[PDB]
Amino acid sequence: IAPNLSIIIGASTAAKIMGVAGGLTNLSKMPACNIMLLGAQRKTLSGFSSTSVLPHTGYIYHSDIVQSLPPD
Amino acid sequence: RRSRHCPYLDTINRSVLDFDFEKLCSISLSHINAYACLVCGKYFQGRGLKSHAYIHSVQFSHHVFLNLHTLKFYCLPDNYEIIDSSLEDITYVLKPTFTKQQIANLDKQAKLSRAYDGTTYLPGIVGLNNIKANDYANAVLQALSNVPPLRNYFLEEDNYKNIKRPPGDIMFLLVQRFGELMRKLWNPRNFKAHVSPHEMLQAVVLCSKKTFQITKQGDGVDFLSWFLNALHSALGGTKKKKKTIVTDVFQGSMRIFTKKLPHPDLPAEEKEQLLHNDEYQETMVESTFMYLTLDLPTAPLYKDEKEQLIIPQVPLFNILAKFNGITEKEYKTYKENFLKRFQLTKLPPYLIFCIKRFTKNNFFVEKNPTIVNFPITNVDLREYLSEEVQAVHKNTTYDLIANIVHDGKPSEGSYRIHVLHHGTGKWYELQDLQVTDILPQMITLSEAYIQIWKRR
Repeated sequence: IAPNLSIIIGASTAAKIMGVAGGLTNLSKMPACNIMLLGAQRKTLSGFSSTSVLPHTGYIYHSDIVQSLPPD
Repeated sequence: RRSRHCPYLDTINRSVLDFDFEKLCSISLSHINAYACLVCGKYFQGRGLKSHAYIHSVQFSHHVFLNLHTLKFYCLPDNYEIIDSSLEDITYVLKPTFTKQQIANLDKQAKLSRAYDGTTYLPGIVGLNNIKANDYANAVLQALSNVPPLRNYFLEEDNYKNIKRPPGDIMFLLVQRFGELMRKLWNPRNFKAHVSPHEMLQAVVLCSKKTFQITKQGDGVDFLSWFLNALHSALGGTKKKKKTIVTDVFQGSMRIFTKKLPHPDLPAEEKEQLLHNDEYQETMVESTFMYLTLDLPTAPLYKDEKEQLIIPQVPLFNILAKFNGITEKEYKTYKENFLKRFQLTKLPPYLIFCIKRFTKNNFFVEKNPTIVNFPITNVDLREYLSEEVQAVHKNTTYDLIANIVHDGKPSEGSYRIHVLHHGTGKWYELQDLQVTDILPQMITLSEAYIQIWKRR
């Protein structure tokens, strides 16, 4: 379906982002600043700070390559 | 002759009977003819006219007493013997005599032993009472009590009796008290769910020459090694037997290739000529080991770049990479370095591993927190034997039986112990009076200290 996009990131992440976006065409029509927000659950802060929640973080933020970087 | 008609069996209350105490009179502090008042549990001088038992009977109106050395019941105010079958449980609590069939059946025993208080427990896995913060000794003894051959050897008194001992020997007191304490541990009819090792601790202090004190929390490894060597030394005749029970249970044969190393700040030609001088050449030395010391690798000392502050984890095989010709170990002795590489020769039927913690650095002593990852189900050790000695051996598969863990800093730590029940296969973790069932999945998720393995 998406050879280049499967090359860039994990295949599971690619499948999840296309599924949440609605399709390859649906995802390709979305702005880049919106794709990274795909699958960003509104985790509730349990008294902790918003930074602990790590908000505005999507499936791309949890991908293989992104998780292999220091948090900062 | 009015026995079998005592109207005072009702006054007996088994709850207040603590036979773990030393059998000495509560007033005269005398060891001769110890008599316990079943009403109160305190020992007295003995059965006789104008004796401490008589005084207690005529004062507190306690009419039933038990002779500690005789295992027979008497009435002091009337002074007559008691012959009943209902009192036999107290006798077994005081003197648990294990028959051969029941000793063998302990491996296949799978019934939940019920105590008098109602706290149903399991044989062998019985809570040990800490006294003065010396849980290391209790953990070591609990680990040792799980060994089947040692249990068979020590459960029956006459098995380790009928041997010649030196006239001035006090080590036999410790070896004969270990049997008593351990047959109290394996007794399935205890009044209380726990066992007090206080007499054993006192005997350990008496025989150890003030080391391994009740007050001090000594190292588990040193205590285990000293206990094994002492048990081997005590048993046998006046001259040591080549194969004592400890020797055939734990001792194995291992080979050291010791090679002298020249000074590293020497010319290359001079180093080569010194090597050719037959002094810095490899020498083979055979030896007998009670246990294998596992040297944990160096800590990372720095945060992991990706997932910061990760506790180090090492596979068991990397530690097991020792004891073979491929891997050396440059011992940095203060005088000169030694190139010593080990090699296993003859594996013992039961294996003891001691993971070296509490290593003294150049200024103090620190505890290495590196965790070892091992398959609890089974391990293979055939690959760590030389080709000459692999023909004799046929069973090199080992399964974990006992695990010791130290929790906390070396200054103040707690010794917890997991033990595998042979009958059910369940792992039970016991810390002082606390006893809990632990899943085998997170056994390796702890700072393993001493491991006891069975070759099956």
